[PDB]
Amino acid sequence: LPATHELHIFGSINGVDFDMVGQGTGNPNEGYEELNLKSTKGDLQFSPWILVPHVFHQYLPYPDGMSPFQAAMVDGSGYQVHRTMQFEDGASLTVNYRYTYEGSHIKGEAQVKGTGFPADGPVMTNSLTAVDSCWSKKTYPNDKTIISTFKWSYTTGNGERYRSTARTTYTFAKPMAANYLKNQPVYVFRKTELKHSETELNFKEWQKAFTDVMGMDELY
Amino acid sequence: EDNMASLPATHELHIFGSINGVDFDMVGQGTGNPNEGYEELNLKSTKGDLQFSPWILVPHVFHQYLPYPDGMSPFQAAMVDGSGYQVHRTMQFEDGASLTVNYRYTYEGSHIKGEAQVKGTGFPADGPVMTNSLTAVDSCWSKKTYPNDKTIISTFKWSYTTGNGERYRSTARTTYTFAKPMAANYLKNQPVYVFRKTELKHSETELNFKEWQKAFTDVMGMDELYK
Repeated sequence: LPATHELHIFGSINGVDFDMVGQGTGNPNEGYEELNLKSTKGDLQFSPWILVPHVFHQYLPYPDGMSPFQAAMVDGSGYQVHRTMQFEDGASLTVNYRYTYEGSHIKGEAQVKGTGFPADGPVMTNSLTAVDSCWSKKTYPNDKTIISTFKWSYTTGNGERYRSTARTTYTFAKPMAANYLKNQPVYVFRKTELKHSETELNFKEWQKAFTDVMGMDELY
Repeated sequence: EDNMASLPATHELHIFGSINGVDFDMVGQGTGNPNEGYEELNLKSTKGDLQFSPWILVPHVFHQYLPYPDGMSPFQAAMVDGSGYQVHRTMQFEDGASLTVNYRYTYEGSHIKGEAQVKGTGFPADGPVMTNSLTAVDSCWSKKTYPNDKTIISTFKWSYTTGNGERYRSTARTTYTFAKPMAANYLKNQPVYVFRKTELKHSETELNFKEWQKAFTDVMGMDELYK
């Protein structure tokens, strides 16, 4: 179970290179995590909001014990993550995650590639103001894979929603225990907070999983 | 087990009052699914164009539609018994504005008639409420406690989005007064967390409202997550 983490998040938005590193803590019994990120290449020339929710499900417990994300970390086996975001304006963003566990400390490597953002849109003009809390639906297509789907929205400087759909594929090196497979789908609620400058992000995230729940399809 | 399939599934609302002395009055018919926590409502002004943000009437525009994980909510139990409950909600805004809503219900058979008396005061004259420049609301959790056998107190943090993409924040407290004491399975099982999503399509004289709600019991780390 983890207490501390660090993130190296890097890549390009519309070919604009960015690199950010920082340290964080959390409570893996309550699904809380905190992160400070600093630009290693000066002022971000795009909305810092575009890095949310991408800026550690090792912090997410399940109702009656560890999440499969936690079980895989404790075992040492671990998991890789591929997220694809498809935006209402035709823009696309991909994030690849690689983790190492230097003790009870998680080291995150997040490779991001974003293309097709309109030059005068709110992402490239840094005019996004907020994000909404979000439900995700987690299914186990096989005993090695978790696919998470959610609908994501940013608020723009004009008070409109800037919408995207997301699919996250979790690939475990080692199968998930049998007693995870009997409980699907799994619905997770997440709230995030971001305080930011041009070079620094202060991120918080609260998350909670719900298992044998009826009438959650339209609601999520 | 409770006869959930038989619960009333039609309602009407008469919502009226004033916002900074701007009088309004709307009447409309709705339907829903009390087994799945879904309700729909159409409202039409009886006094022409609303001269403030229709968003200010959300979430105020029927917890008779809300089931509990193992049966009737107390709201539905009180309706089925016939004793019923009354509602008082206070919204306190970041700019010092305040809004109160008093609800009274009567059950004309399977049909719920709600009367919602609204008084909003203290809104800045050139703010987004009085100038009709609010654009949206967020989905919201509420926490319900039972301070005594005839009372439910619900608290939540509410936010509107403004024309500038900022949050216009309020804190809310809703007190439910039951004419008859609530059953044992309610009082021993607290607090209750309710997640709600709303949809609003509106003109200056007509609102089309939708709400989805789901109650959760015996949940652990909800203290900060629900806010």
